[PDB]
Formats: sequence, structure tokens, C-alpha cells
Amino acid sequence: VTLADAGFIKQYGDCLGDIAARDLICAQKFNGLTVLPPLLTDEMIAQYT
Amino acid sequence: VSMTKTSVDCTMYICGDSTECSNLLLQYGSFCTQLNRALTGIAVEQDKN
Amino acid sequence: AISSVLNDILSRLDKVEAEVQIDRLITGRLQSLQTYVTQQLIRAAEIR
Amino acid sequence: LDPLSETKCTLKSFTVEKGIYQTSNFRVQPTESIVRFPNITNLCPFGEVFNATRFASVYAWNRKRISNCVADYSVLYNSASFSTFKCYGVSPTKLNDLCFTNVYADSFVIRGDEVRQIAPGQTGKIADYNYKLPDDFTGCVIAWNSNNLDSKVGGNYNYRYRLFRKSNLKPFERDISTEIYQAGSTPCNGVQGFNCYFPLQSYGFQPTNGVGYQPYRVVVLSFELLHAPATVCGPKKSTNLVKNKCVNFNFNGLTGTGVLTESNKKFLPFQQFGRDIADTTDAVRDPQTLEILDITPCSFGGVSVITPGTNTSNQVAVLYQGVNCTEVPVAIHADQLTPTWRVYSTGSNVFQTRAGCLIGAEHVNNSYECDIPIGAGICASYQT
Amino acid sequence: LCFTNVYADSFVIRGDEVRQIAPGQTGKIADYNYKLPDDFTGCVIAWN
Amino acid sequence: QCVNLTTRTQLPPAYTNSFTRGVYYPDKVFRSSVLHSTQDLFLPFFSNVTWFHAIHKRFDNPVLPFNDGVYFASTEKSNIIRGWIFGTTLDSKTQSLLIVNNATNVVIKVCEFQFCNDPFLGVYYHKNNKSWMKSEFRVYSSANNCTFEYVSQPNFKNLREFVFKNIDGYFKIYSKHTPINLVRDLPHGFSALEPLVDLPIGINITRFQTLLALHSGWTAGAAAYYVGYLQPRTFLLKYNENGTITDAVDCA
Ligand SMILES: *[C@@H]1O[C@H](CO)[C@@H](O[C@@H]2O[C@H](CO)[C@@H](O[C@H]3O[C@H](CO)[C@@H](O)[C@H](O)[C@@H]3O)[C@H](O)[C@H]2NC(C)=O)[C@H](O)[C@H]1NC(C)=O
Ligand SMILES: *[C@@H]1O[C@H](CO)[C@@H](O[C@@H]2O[C@H](CO)[C@@H](O[C@H]3O[C@H](CO)[C@@H](O)[C@H](O)[C@@H]3O)[C@H](O)[C@H]2NC(C)=O)[C@H](O)[C@H]1NC(C)=O
Ligand SMILES: *[C@@H]1O[C@H](CO)[C@@H](O[C@@H]2O[C@H](CO)[C@@H](O[C@H]3O[C@H](CO)[C@@H](O)[C@H](O)[C@@H]3O)[C@H](O)[C@H]2NC(C)=O)[C@H](O)[C@H]1NC(C)=O
Ligand SMILES: *[C@@H]1O[C@H](CO)[C@@H](O[C@@H]2O[C@H](CO)[C@@H](O[C@H]3O[C@H](CO)[C@@H](O)[C@H](O)[C@@H]3O)[C@H](O)[C@H]2NC(C)=O)[C@H](O)[C@H]1NC(C)=O
Ligand SMILES: *[C@@H]1O[C@H](CO)[C@@H](O[C@@H]2O[C@H](CO)[C@@H](O[C@H]3O[C@H](CO)[C@@H](O)[C@H](O)[C@@H]3O)[C@H](O)[C@H]2NC(C)=O)[C@H](O)[C@H]1NC(C)=O
Ligand SMILES: *[C@@H]1O[C@H](CO)[C@@H](O[C@@H]2O[C@H](CO)[C@@H](O)[C@H](O)[C@H]2NC(C)=O)[C@H](O)[C@H]1NC(C)=O
Ligand SMILES: *[C@@H]1O[C@H](CO)[C@@H](O[C@@H]2O[C@H](CO)[C@@H](O)[C@H](O)[C@H]2NC(C)=O)[C@H](O)[C@H]1NC(C)=O
Ligand SMILES: *[C@@H]1O[C@H](CO)[C@@H](O)[C@H](O)[C@H]1NC(C)=O
Ligand SMILES: *[C@@H]1O[C@H](CO)[C@@H](O)[C@H](O)[C@H]1NC(C)=O
Ligand SMILES: *[C@@H]1O[C@H](CO)[C@@H](O)[C@H](O)[C@H]1NC(C)=O
Ligand SMILES: *[C@@H]1O[C@H](CO)[C@@H](O)[C@H](O)[C@H]1NC(C)=O
Ligand SMILES: *[C@@H]1O[C@H](CO)[C@@H](O)[C@H](O)[C@H]1NC(C)=O
Repeated sequence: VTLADAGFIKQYGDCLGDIAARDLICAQKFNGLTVLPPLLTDEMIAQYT
Repeated sequence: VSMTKTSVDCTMYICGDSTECSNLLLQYGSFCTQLNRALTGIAVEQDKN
Repeated sequence: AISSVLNDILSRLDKVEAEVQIDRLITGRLQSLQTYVTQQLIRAAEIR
Repeated sequence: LDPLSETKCTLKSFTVEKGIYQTSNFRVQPTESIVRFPNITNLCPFGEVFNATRFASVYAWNRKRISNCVADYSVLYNSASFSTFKCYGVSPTKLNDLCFTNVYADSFVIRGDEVRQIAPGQTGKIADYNYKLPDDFTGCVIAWNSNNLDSKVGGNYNYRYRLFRKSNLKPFERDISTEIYQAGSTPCNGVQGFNCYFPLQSYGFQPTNGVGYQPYRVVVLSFELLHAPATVCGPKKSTNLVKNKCVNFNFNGLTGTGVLTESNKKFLPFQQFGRDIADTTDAVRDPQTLEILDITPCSFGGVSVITPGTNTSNQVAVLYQGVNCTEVPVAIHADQLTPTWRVYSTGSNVFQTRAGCLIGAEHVNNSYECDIPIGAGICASYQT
Repeated sequence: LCFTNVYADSFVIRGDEVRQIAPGQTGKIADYNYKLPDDFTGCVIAWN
Repeated sequence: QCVNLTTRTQLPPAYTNSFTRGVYYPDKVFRSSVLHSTQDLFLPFFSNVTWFHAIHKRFDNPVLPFNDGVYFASTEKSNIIRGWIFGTTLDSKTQSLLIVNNATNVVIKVCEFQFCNDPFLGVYYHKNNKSWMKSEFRVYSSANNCTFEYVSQPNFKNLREFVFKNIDGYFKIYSKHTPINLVRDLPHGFSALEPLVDLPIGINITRFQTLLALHSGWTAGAAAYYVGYLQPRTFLLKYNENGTITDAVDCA
């Protein structure tokens, strides 16, 4: 399963210049649409499994 | 089990950095707080699931 | 409205008529949010 | 006042139950302003568009192209001489605060009474057979009486218009054909016989003929606007460019807010702006120096406030969602911020979570059951 | 109807600029000597 | 000067499949890594372009209609296509447009022209100096009134292409080129065309006429040219990571 945004931080350099062409996730963030991370990490859930 | 949590800032989405647009958006009353409460209700329920 | 962008309207127009162009964008975008949020509430009920 | 007061307001209550609460998003205000326009200096040739000797008749309206020059419009808008100055896609008070791609001044004369025919989408023989403005026309029209400049006591007959045509003409078409027109079926190819007409007709502008029946001089300004490599711009002074700070930029009437950065996008010579999926500009070519600047909106994000119940304590902690706080300390309240409070950024009790920056909570290594959730495996609680 | 207070402002101006006295207008009268507010409530009465 | 040409050949309206060409940038805006959708006058994909080719024996310059707008292309060496007439009459009963190139400049001129009936620009070839002298200007007999003028600058076939549009009073020109090693087929591939010139001409156009070089008593140059009308059709366009349109879908 190929995710679009897990919520694990954004720090400008990850989007400005090149990546804002192919990446839609930071273009959503720029327009006030923000993803929030789950309370349980994928390690926590895996630990439950 | 869940889906991506999203918060949308109703003010930045509608009016992004225009204060005069923000002063017109207040004339529509409660809707941005109601939309924040609706998406926060969805976002909390992803952890509950 | 005369543009998709608020800054273009505030670049071109004075308050008396800029507010008529902006009222359209506010109404269309608030309808775009209420549509997204209703679609997401109905989906959230399926995921639940 | 403080993050607790922001939650008491948001929750519409003087007491707050234990939890984490959304509040107004924070957003770094722009620290200064930029303006950029081409370093052109020659004031545009409006003189030979308003104080020309004899204007052209409305059947063959004289287009003058204005370009590669600086235009002050307030020197027109302040002048009482204009009997009308009506605009159809810009406010005249802001023309000095805007950039045009190309300006065509389309110029002619008509009788005053006909001035109404010049609004967009109008109709009548002037608007139908000799000068049509397009439906989405963007521009202004300026008009004034010249009974004291180019009337004659015998009537001036140089000012002619049109009375007949096989169809109403296309916007900004000019027709200088002269074919004898037939009002019956008569193929009167030779001459203007009975029921056959030279389709041009003359005004006779005479110094007592009547109010509004007297001659008016008209100019239509018709500019393309704010989205091409412009050459007719306002007289506002350009500033120096600055980068990596949040700034109130303007380039060519593209006012906005954001942080500028040196881009690596390969624009072509004809492109002035690049745009986002959202139809908002996100790269620009500065008109002073041919370099491409990335526009990014400068930092903002949701602020959530974390509290035990107000009947347990007044103390709170703040989560700046998605923020790498190597930024919030630099955003010192020596200028304005969207949240007016700032005491929490006094620091040392500052922690990074993958959910954002958590401020005012003490990080501890021992794990516990989750009291208040934060995100990405972190929780918070009120303890000794 | 009934009114909290009524203030009549009074002046003489030329007929031409009788269009500058509308709310939110511009031009030397509306700009440098008598401006009505953006959300003015009231009437303007004029005669030669 | 004005003279009628000796050859009076006519008949076959030759055709070829316009596979993947006649796309161009819809506006002056940069975009990259996006599948953008636009409605405009464009060349319908795989449509029949009319093909024209000069032999040695054959020399054709028919008057071609101009409805909504037109795509033009040519495969050349030694610079044989040199301009276009446009108008509603072409006989000084109405205003008309002249676009031309010569030995030192492009000229653009709109006038009450009385054109020649089969116009060209003429050349004297290899006259001792191992050079070719552009020397006849057989476009019109007279140019009575005018309302705009402009002037500036002048092992594989040279492929050239153009798009011409008249709308909202403005006449607009787009162009591109590449070197090609193919006999006649317009090569399979893509490029958009950049906007070059916008002319405020304000006239009816109903038809147009290419101007070839002469290259009587003369020999024709081995150039070929291709014409197709545009139509209003929605297109979807892949801008690559550099912001060049690299593939396109004709939505109809
Ligand atoms: C079209 O022609 C008009 C008539 O000449 C002209 O109006 C004149 O404008 C000048 C300014 O350019 C005024 O000059 C006065 O302006 C102030 C007044 O305090 C002083 O700085 C000057 O020294 C001078 O006294 C004229 O008074 C004014 N005359 C009239 C009869 O209006 C327009 O400016 C011309 N417009 C264009 C576009 O060419
Ligand atoms: C631009 O110029 C065009 C060429 O001169 C002109 O086309 C002409 O349009 C008229 C009006 O329809 C035609 O007149 C005929 O109309 C129908 C058949 O279409 C007949 O029933 C009528 O009896 C009449 O004969 C002309 O035949 C036609 N000319 C040509 C050569 O096709 C356009 O109208 C002009 N456009 C503008 C905007 O002015
Ligand atoms: C290519 O075709 C051009 C015509 O379409 C032609 O332009 C002509 O150039 C001459 C020489 O400059 C002009 O003659 C005038 O030149 C100056 C202008 O200031 C005057 O001092 C002279 O007395 C004279 O009047 C023509 O007027 C001009 N024609 C047009 C229509 O503008 C080019 O010269 C051609 N190229 C070659 C190599 O011949
Ligand atoms: C297009 O070209 C036409 C020919 O160059 C030109 O026609 C000429 O127009 C003028 C008026 O502008 C006429 O001048 C005459 O005016 C009266 C008419 O009764 C006479 O008393 C004068 O002596 C003088 O002759 C010309 O006679 C006329 N010539 C011809 C051959 O038609 C048009 O004006 C031009 N139109 C445009 C829009 O450029
Ligand atoms: C977007 O535009 C880029 C800039 O032109 C272009 O990069 C260019 O790609 C070629 C092919 O790789 C490079 O040519 C060199 O390739 C390697 C070294 O990288 C050598 O083995 C070759 O012999 C040759 O030297 C260009 O040097 C390179 N340009 C730059 C400045 O790096 C991209 O390919 C374009 N992107 C797309 C999707 O087409
Ligand atoms: C927060 O932002 C800072 C930069 O302001 C990040 O620090 C950089 O991290 C990368 C990757 O390790 C290094 O290449 C840089 O040299 C670092 N620069 C500095 C000045 O430290 C930091 O990693 C970010 N942290 C998070 C969690 O986003
Ligand atoms: C070029 O060809 C045209 C068309 O045959 C000639 O035009 C004719 O000219 C005569 C006068 O010499 C007129 O009587 C005819 O009515 C014209 N015909 C048409 C259809 O317009 C023209 O004369 C020829 N010129 C040369 C130099 O050969
Ligand atoms: C602006 O001025 C600089 C020199 O300071 C010059 O290089 C540049 O070409 C000018 N820009 C324009 C658009 O004229
Ligand atoms: C909350 O604490 C106050 C004292 O600060 C006490 O009077 C009250 O009864 C408490 N209420 C609850 C629901 O615990
Ligand atoms: C947590 O424990 C590590 C050693 O495992 C130590 O380096 C770190 O300073 C401790 N943090 C706190 C807040 O005590
Ligand atoms: C192209 O023209 C040929 C005749 O030469 C015809 O057979 C074919 O059907 C035409 N195709 C289209 C798409 O017009
Ligand atoms: C060859 O060029 C010279 C100018 O260098 C010119 O005088 C001469 O007339 C040319 N030859 C011919 C055959 O015209």
C-alpha cells in the first residue's frame, strides 16, 4: 500500500525548488489542508499484533 | 480500520492571508467552527477505531 | 468572480465592489468545504 | 492573553475539562515589503492620445499602442476635464497600483448622446456597425465635450460614422469598406441611386446644435492584465529584492505573501509566472533581474493547547502541528504574529514530536498509560 | 421610524461633484474635505 | 513590378496524416509535472493536412481559406517559404495583411493592397559571385492606405511550423523548428510551439496565401509545405519536470 502523507513533519527544504512540481502533498499543506499523524505509530500497532 | 486524519483551516482555505476576506467570512457566522468540529470528530474517531 | 485569486481582486478593485467579487469566492469555497466535510463524514461512517 | 485564554474563548466557557483543543492557527507575519517593476523610466505618450489635434472618426477609430514605458494614471483621474471616467474590470483609484501587458488606446469622436453606446455589450449603430467592445472587456472609457475645440459654425463634416452593414461587426474589428448598400433587393452596383446608400454618414458638429448633440472626444483603454511579461506599469518605486525571509511581495501587480527562494525551474523567455495546482502563483521571474524566484507561503500551522481540567490547574502546554521548532524561536514577537501570546517560547521546556513541536511540557523517559493524546506515540499528563 | 441621534452636515459644492458625496467615493472632495464612512447609514439631499 | 507565371497546373489536393503535431502552449504560464486540461483552437490529431510540393515541373500556391485559424508547416533547405497574405478580398476593395521575409528583414504591413494574382519574391542565382540575389517583390501593384507597419530582422531538411489565429481583434503567431532525416511523412513525435508575435490588426480574415520564392524563365526549389485548419477542441497536456509539453490527448 503506497501512502500519501503519514504526517511525519515538513521542513520546507523537502518541497521548495524541485519537489513542489511532482508532489501534491505540500501544495495541499500550502492551502491550509493538513494531515495529522495517528496516535499509534506503525511500531505500536505492530507491537499490538 | 482507519483513514488519514485531516484538519482544514476554513479561514486559510477560503480567504488565505486576506484580512478583508476574513472580515467578510465572519458574516457567514459559525460555519468554520462547525467544519473544524466535524473534521476533529472524524480525526479523533480514527484513533478510537 | 473576475479571478480565481483573492489578491488579483484586491489588486484591481476598491472595497465597494471588491466585496461583491469576494462574496462569490467565499460562497463557492464554503460550499466546496461543506461538500468535502459531508463526503468525509459519510466515509468515516463506512470506515467505522 | 495566553493559550488557556484562547481555549476558554474557543470553547465558549470560563472552565475547561481535561483534553487537547484546536485553537487559531499560527502564521509568521511578513517582516517587510518588496516591490518590483521594470527599470523603465520614459513617461508614456498620453499627450498625443488626449491633446492630439484632430481625432479619428468612429468608422475608422485610431488605435495607438502604448508599451515599454511608465504610466501615471492619477494625472488623468484627478482632472475634471473628463465628463466620464468609467471602468469595466479595474477601479481607477488603483490603476497606479497595477501592471498592464499592453495598452491600446482606441480613439474616436461621437455626439454626446451616443456616449452610452460605449459600455460593454451595448447596441445601437455605433456599438453595432463601427465600434464594438468585447463582452468580457477589461479597461476604462474616458470622454469629454469638444464643441469648443472642433465644432464649426457651418457644422464640421470630417467626423463621419456608419449607418448600414450586412451584419453587426466583431469586437475590435474596424471596417473601412465603402460599398453602396441596398435597402431593397436592388443590385445597384454602379451608384447610390434610389433605395441605395453610401453606408457612411456625417455628423455636422455646430456650436449651438444642442447639449449632448454636440461632439465628444472618446478614448477606450483596453489593457491585458497581470499575467504576461508586461511593459506598461505604474510609477511606484521598486525596492531591493530579499530572500529566505517572509515578505509582502509585489511583482508586476502580483501582490502576495510568502518566502522567496532561488529556483532551478527552466522558464522560457515568454513566461513571467509559474502556477500551482490551486491556480496560485508559486514561481516568478523578477522584472529587474532575469532570475526565477520560488514563492512558498511562509510558515504556519494548527496550534493545539493541552490542559488538565481548570479545576485541577491553570497550567497548559502548546503543540505547533507539523512545525520543526527550529523556526518558532526565530519568530520572536519583536514584530507581530497571528497568536498575540508568546511566553511559552521562553524555552528550555521545548520538545520535538513527529506530530509537531510541544512547548511547556517536560519530556520524561518512563512510559505510562495515555492520559491526553498528542500523536505519533506521544501522550501528556499532569504529574509531580 | 425612530433614530438615536440625527446629525445634519451642511456645505456648498459644485453640481458636477454631486456624485462624489456617495459613500466610499474618491476625488478631491471625497478625499481631502468631506468623506462619508464605508458603511454610512443616512441620506444625501442636494439642490442648485 | 507584377508578372503572371507561365505554369497553369491544378487538380490534386494532396493529403497526409497529421499524427501527433500542432499542439502549442495555451497561455504564457509555466507549469511542470502536471496533466493540464485546456480548451482552445488546436489541430485535431490524425486529421488530413493538405500537402503541397514543388517539382524541379510543378509549382503550386493556391489561395487557401482561413476559418477560425490555421496550422502551417514546411520541410526545406535554401529558404523557399517567405511569407503569407491574409484578408477577406485581396483586391484593394478592403484592408488586408502582408507578412513577408527578405534578404535583411521581416516586414509586417496592413493596407488596401492590390495584390498580384499569383505573387512571389524573385531571385537571381549563382551570378558569378557564388551568391544568390533576392531581387523581385511581386506581391502587390499598389498599397493605398495602411493602418499598421512593423519591421525588424530576416545534411537534413529544416522542418518549420507555425500556427496563426485571429480572435478578439488580435492576430497571433506561434512557431517551432527541428532538423529532420525523413522523406515526406511528418515525423512521429511531439513539440509544443512558443508564442512569437501578436498583431493588433483588427481586420476580417477569410483566406490566406503562402508566398514562395521563384528560385519568366526560372527553376522551382525542392521544398514542400503542409496546411490544416484548427478546430475548438479540449486537449489534455503532460508538462514534464522541466515544463515542456511532452505528450498530449485530443479529448474528442
Ligand atoms: C493636455 O493639455 C492641457 C492644456 O495645456 C494640459 O493641462 C495643463 O496641465 C499643466 C500641468 O502639466 C498645468 O500646469 C500648471 O500645473 C501646476 C499648477 O499649480 C504647476 O506645477 C505648473 O507650473 C502650472 O502652473 C496647466 O494649468 C493645465 N492647463 C489646463 C488649461 O488645464 C494637460 O496636462 C494635457 N494633458 C496631456 C496628457 O498632455
Ligand atoms: C468576412 O468576410 C467574408 C468574405 O467577404 C464575409 O462572408 C460573406 O458573408 C455573407 C453573409 O452570409 C455571404 O452572403 C450570402 O449569405 C448566404 C449564403 O451564405 C446567402 O443566402 C445570401 O444570399 C448571400 O449571398 C457572402 O457570400 C460571404 N462571402 C463569402 C466569399 O463567403 C463575412 O461575412 C465577413 N465577416 C465579418 C465578421 O464581417
Ligand atoms: C526588405 O524589404 C523591405 C520592404 O518591405 C525593405 O525596406 C525598405 O528599406 C529602404 C532603405 O532603408 C527604405 O528607404 C528609406 O530609407 C530611409 C528611412 O529612414 C530614408 O532615409 C530613405 O530616404 C528611404 O526613404 C524603404 O522605405 C523601406 N521600405 C519600407 C516599406 O519600409 C528592405 O530594404 C528590404 N531589404 C533589402 C535587402 O532590400
Ligand atoms: C483610403 O484611401 C482613399 C484614396 O487614397 C482615401 O480617399 C480620399 O479621401 C479624401 C478625404 O479623406 C478625399 O478628399 C477630398 O475631399 C473633398 C470631397 O468632396 C474634396 O473637396 C477634396 O478636394 C478632396 O479631393 C479624396 O478625394 C479621396 N480620394 C479617393 C480617390 O477616394 C480614403 O480617405 C482613405 N481612407 C482611410 C480610412 O484611410
Ligand atoms: C530536464 O532538463 C535537464 C537539463 O537540460 C535534463 O538534464 C540533462 O540530461 C542529459 C542526459 O543525461 C545530460 O547529458 C549528460 O548525461 C550524462 C551525465 O549526466 C553523460 O553520460 C552524458 O554523456 C551527458 O554529458 C545533460 O548534461 C543534463 N543536463 C544537466 C544540466 O544536468 C533532463 O534530462 C530533463 N528532464 C527530462 C525528464 O527530460
Ligand atoms: C529541523 O530543521 C533543521 C534545519 O533547520 C534540521 O537540521 C538539518 O538536518 C539535516 C539532516 O540531518 C542536515 O543535513 C542539516 O545539516 C541540519 N542542519 C542544521 C542547522 O542542524 C533538523 O534535522 C530538523 N528536524 C526535524 C525533526 O525536522
Ligand atoms: C495577369 O493575369 C490576369 C488574369 O488573367 C490579367 O487580368 C486581366 O487584365 C485585363 C486588362 O489587361 C482585364 O481586361 C481583365 O478583366 C483582367 N482579368 C481578370 C480576371 O481580372 C492581368 O492583365 C495579367 N497581367 C499580366 C502582366 O500578364
Ligand atoms: C534593470 O536594470 C539592470 C541594471 O541595474 C539591467 O541589467 C536590467 O536589464 C534592467 N531590467 C529591465 C527589464 O530593463
Ligand atoms: C472542581 O474543583 C473545585 C475547587 O477548585 C471544587 O469546588 C469542585 O467541586 C470541583 N468539581 C468537580 C466536578 O470536580
Ligand atoms: C533518557 O534516557 C537517556 C539514556 O537512555 C538519557 O541520555 C536522556 O538524557 C534521558 N532523558 C531524560 C529527559 O531524562
Ligand atoms: C483522409 O483523406 C482520405 C482520402 O485521401 C480518406 O480516405 C480518409 O478517410 C480521410 N481521413 C480523415 C480522418 O479525414
Ligand atoms: C558581384 O558583387 C559586386 C559587389 O561586391 C557587385 O558590384 C557586382 O555587380 C556583382 N556581380 C554581378 C554579376 O552583379
